[PDB]
Amino acid sequence: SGPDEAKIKALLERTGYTLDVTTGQRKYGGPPPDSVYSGVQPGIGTEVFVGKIPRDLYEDELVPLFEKAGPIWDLRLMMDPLSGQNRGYAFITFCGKEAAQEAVKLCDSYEIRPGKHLGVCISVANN
Repeated sequence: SGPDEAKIKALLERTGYTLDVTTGQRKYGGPPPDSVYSGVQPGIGTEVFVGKIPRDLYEDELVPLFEKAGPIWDLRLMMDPLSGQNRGYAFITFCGKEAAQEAVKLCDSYEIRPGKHLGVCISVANN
């Protein structure tokens, strides 16, 4: 297990996004390169929750899929600091509401690995 360093490296060389690893989290972009998006942090309705991510799957797989909805502002893959695998979920901020809704339409139930379907929804606050 663990992310494939070569695959991650080629991803960042292709897209130019930053990738910052902290305890419990991998943050892709946030902000993206301003060539992708200049502007204030995207607001309400622009973030999706992505669940049921296979625990050994990392950004080299997630980013090309969700880029099909639109340009990514940030991707935060939550990590288990004890196992060094991801926690099974991530938050993805897009640059607009329309792209976030497109991520739900395209990627909710997407079979990213055999037998493993993602759950995707607009991330909203509780009450």
